[PDB]
Amino acid sequence: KFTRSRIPEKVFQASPEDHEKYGGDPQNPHKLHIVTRIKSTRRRPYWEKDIIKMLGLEKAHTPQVHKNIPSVNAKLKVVKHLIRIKPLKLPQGLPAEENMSNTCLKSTGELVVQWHLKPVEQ
Amino acid sequence: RGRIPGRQWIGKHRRPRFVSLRAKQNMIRRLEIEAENHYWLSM
Amino acid sequence: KKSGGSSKNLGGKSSGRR
Amino acid sequence: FREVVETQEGKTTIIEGRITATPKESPNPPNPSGQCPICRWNLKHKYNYDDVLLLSQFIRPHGGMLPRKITGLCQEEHRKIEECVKMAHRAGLLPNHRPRLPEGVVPKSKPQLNRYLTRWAPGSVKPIYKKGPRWNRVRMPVGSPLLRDNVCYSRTPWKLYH
Amino acid sequence: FKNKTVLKKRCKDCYLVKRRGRWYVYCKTHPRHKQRQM
Amino acid sequence: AAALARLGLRPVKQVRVQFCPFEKNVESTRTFLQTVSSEKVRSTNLNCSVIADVRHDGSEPCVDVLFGDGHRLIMRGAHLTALEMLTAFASHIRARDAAGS
Amino acid sequence: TFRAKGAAAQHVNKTDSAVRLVHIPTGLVVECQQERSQIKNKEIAFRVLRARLYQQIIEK
Amino acid sequence: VKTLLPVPSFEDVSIPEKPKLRFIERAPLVPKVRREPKNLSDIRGPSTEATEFTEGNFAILALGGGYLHWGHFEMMRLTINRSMDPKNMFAIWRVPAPFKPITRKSVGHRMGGGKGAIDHYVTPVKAGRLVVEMGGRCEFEEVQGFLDQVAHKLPFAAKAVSRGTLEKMRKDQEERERNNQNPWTFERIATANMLGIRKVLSPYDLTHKGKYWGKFYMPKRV
Amino acid sequence: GSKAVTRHRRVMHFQRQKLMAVTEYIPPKPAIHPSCLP
Amino acid sequence: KTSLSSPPWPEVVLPDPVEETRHHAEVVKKVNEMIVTGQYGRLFAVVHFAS
RNA sequence: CCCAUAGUAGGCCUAAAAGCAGCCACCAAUUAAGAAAGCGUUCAAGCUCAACACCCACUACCUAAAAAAUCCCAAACAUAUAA
RNA sequence: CUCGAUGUUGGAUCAGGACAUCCCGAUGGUGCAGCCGCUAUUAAAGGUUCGUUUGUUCAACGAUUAAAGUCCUACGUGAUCU
Ligand SMILES: [K+]
Ligand SMILES: [K+]
Ligand SMILES: [K+]
Ligand SMILES: [K+]
Ligand SMILES: [K+]
Ligand SMILES: [K+]
Ligand SMILES: [Mg+2]
Ligand SMILES: [Mg+2]
Ligand SMILES: [Mg+2]
Ligand SMILES: [Mg+2]
Ligand SMILES: [Mg+2]
Ligand SMILES: [Mg+2]
Ligand SMILES: [Mg+2]
Ligand SMILES: [Mg+2]
Ligand SMILES: [Mg+2]
Ligand SMILES: [Mg+2]
Ligand SMILES: [Mg+2]
Ligand SMILES: [Mg+2]
Ligand SMILES: [Mg+2]
Ligand SMILES: [Mg+2]
Ligand SMILES: [Mg+2]
Ligand SMILES: [Mg+2]
Ligand SMILES: [Mg+2]
Ligand SMILES: [Mg+2]
Ligand SMILES: [Mg+2]
Ligand SMILES: [Mg+2]
Ligand SMILES: [Mg+2]
Ligand SMILES: [Mg+2]
Ligand SMILES: [Mg+2]
Ligand SMILES: [Mg+2]
Ligand SMILES: [Mg+2]
Ligand SMILES: [Mg+2]
Ligand SMILES: [Zn+2]
Repeated sequence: KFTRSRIPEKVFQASPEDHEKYGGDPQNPHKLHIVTRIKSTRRRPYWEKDIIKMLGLEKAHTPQVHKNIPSVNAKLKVVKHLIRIKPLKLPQGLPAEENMSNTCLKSTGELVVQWHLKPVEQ
Repeated sequence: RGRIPGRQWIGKHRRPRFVSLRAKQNMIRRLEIEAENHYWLSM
Repeated sequence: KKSGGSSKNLGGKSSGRR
Repeated sequence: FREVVETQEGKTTIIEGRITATPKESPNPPNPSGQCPICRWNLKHKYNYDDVLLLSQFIRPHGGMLPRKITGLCQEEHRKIEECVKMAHRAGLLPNHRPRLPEGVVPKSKPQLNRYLTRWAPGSVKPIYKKGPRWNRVRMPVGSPLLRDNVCYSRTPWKLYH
Repeated sequence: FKNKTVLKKRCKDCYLVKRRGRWYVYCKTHPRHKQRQM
Repeated sequence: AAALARLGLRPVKQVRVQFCPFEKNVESTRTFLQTVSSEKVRSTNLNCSVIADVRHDGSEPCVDVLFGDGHRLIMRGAHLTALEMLTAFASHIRARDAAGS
Repeated sequence: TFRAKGAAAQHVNKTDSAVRLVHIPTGLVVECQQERSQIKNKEIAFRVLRARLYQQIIEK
Repeated sequence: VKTLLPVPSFEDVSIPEKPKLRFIERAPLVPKVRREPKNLSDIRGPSTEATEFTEGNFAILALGGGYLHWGHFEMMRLTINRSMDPKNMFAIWRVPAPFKPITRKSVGHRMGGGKGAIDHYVTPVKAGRLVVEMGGRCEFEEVQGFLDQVAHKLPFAAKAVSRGTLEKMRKDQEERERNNQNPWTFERIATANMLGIRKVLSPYDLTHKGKYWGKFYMPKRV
Repeated sequence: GSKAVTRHRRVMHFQRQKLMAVTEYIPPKPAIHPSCLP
Repeated sequence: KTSLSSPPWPEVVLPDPVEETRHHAEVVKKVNEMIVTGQYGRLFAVVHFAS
């Protein structure tokens, strides 16, 4: 019978080789996720369809930010085959009230607080 | 002269289906994406 | 067309007790 | 090399052998540590059936292949060169290594069919009357499988079956 | 000749030769040993 | 030896083997002598004389074969192998026998 | 195997129900067509053939 | 001067009083009256019993699942006994007598009407289980001649093995998994539910790891 | 349909079939063939 | 030299970037002088309007 | 590939069993050759293998096919930088 | 699939095709002397009888023939017939 899958915890234990490959820092884990759905929920069990709705991933290729906490990660582990998970990067820190309207999320996962639409002078 | 008994893709006797070169690459490409998802759920 | 046999097992139709 | 000459003078047959000029390997191979002539010159996986300059160094004057022991080739490259020589003969790239013909024998005219990459002898291949379904198609082989490891400069690998 | 899927030499005089795209067994001493690959 | 025994030595009258054992180019001639001096080969024709001449003159080895028809076969083993000399020796036997009969 | 004989509607016209058994060493011929199924006929045709050849061996 | 080598000595090996294979009956002494389900899982997956040598040094290794009926046992018993040397060789059974009941309905019956009567008995055999084990004052080459003949007559793929060949076969497989340059393996993908692959896989694939498919065993899978 | 265990090799699902092809054993390939070195 | 000893495509040698930078300036100045003197006729443009 | 003498037809059994129907032993001559591994003979002969010598045969020791009934069935291609 | 119908045996008529070849052709093996056979490879261009009984397909039997082949074709073909 096809039932829900229990993923062993050994799968989610990063080796030192993995850290070098992906550049993550285990001592400074990223605060937020960037979850994007890249696979259809059709031809998948209903519990995967429901979790996608809970995460706000109804529309594919639409980035969504979620907190890097065990409860949120538990939902991600169920539909990890339908999504792309990337860490959110803040080169200039969190957006402030002054630059709320000048933010953009680049394809590299970086949220830039200034977006001038001009070439760099350097 | 070569016909599949019954329907092609169902039944005891089926029309064989073969994995092309790009079919493997597409699966490997999605496998790499999910492998990186395992890393970001570990921290 | 041949006349077949019959099952000799009877009963066993009880529902679950919940 | 060595030659055998048979002369009959005064109803007496005399058989003699003499040593002719023997070619020598070109000095200073790029890979002296190589164990066989192919890899000593970095020619492994880098020659085809039409490279008759390389193939003519390992064949007899009548087109026959030379022994592996005499040439010193490895077993893998000996079979590669042997098949390349066969394809060269069928492609007509070796007109000066024709089989020996006994005196008084003149071959009859035969149809001229240009061919290349001929894996199998033309006189021993049956026609494909029934191609078969797309999932069981009977293919026409092209080239030799022993040349699958040749350096391919194209993204598409060699198609050995057409 | 007798068509065979596995060719075996039945005596010392039999020899395997590949002719017309298939393997054969020939024996001058015992002609009954001749076999053809099927 | 076995191949030469099948053909036999009927049309051969005398076989003379000349070689210098102290030279470095008489191995092929000595191998030819061993094949001919075999009991099986000699048993085919007891009227055929096999003579081995050993000399220290430094001359190149030579094999002289005399047939019943009077023709002579001379094979010089200085630059010939034992197998080649045997094949030439066998070919002449197959031809001199046909001419006589 | 051959088609039976009798007033039996369409089944005989297409179905080879009758079975004929011939014992080559003895030449005895046994035919049975009572049952609609050939296998049922074949078994009884064997049984009659066994019984008839049982007498033959006794005669033998 | 030809170089000779020492030969092994079998003077320390004892031969039982009954070297030949014992007779195996079609059915047990007491016939079974409770009909059993099909239970196809008895020939599915690796064998967890009779996978190691006990007394002998040579045996027939089962490379797939299948059922052995009385016809196969007679083929094994007659061929091995005829082709063996009782004074220096002995053979034993590594499989039990046929015990699993097999039911066959009457010929020509339509579907329904209960379950058919018991017809014969079979012995379920999984992959990797020894069937017949031999040993004694002999080499592997002496017994490999007819053991391979018997092996190819079994309903499942089989091959004659020895204590050395079987150990080499297992160690070669372990080496293949160790030096496998493929970054993706069946075990890793299936256990982690990558791509949601378990929707098309079986729960048994978590332990079979792609090496088994139905009753078939694939030694080339790592 | 067919059961889990069949006498014939049951046709695999295409998703499973692609998984088998991807996860094939790849033997290590040395940079230089051993026969080409002393 | 064999058939597979060298790639089928001919070798391509790109110009020296130090020299080519001077060459680019000459070309840009040449085209710029055309605009100053008006050495052009009808002009066509490709514009991105309404997606 | 090349080559093969001998105690001795070992004893026993057997009409006969001589390496090769069974049983026991399986020692020894010659630099080298099993009281015989495979054929053969009514029994013997006879032909090979394991020996010596010669000599770098300097071997792979992983495997196997096909047949249906209107008419084969896209055409083709092994070579120009993985997109 | 078809019951707001897809008409059943066998025969007549016309036959289309497969080859797993009955005959004729070409070959290998034989416990192939020859004459007749057995077995296998290859070959589908051509041919493959007339009658008594039985509704018959068959089968039995008579007389022949180089041979009286095995099957498919909605158990070929009833808007052609019986
Ligand atoms: K089907
Ligand atoms: K089998
Ligand atoms: K005896
Ligand atoms: K109807
Ligand atoms: K015809
Ligand atoms: K009538
Ligand atoms: Mg269909
Ligand atoms: Mg109950
Ligand atoms: Mg109930
Ligand atoms: Mg209750
Ligand atoms: Mg080939
Ligand atoms: Mg009636
Ligand atoms: Mg009625
Ligand atoms: Mg099921
Ligand atoms: Mg003796
Ligand atoms: Mg004796
Ligand atoms: Mg005897
Ligand atoms: Mg003995
Ligand atoms: Mg003797
Ligand atoms: Mg020997
Ligand atoms: Mg077409
Ligand atoms: Mg198209
Ligand atoms: Mg209508
Ligand atoms: Mg008709
Ligand atoms: Mg017709
Ligand atoms: Mg035919
Ligand atoms: Mg045909
Ligand atoms: Mg004709
Ligand atoms: Mg003849
Ligand atoms: Mg009809
Ligand atoms: Mg009509
Ligand atoms: Mg009608
Ligand atoms: Zn033979």
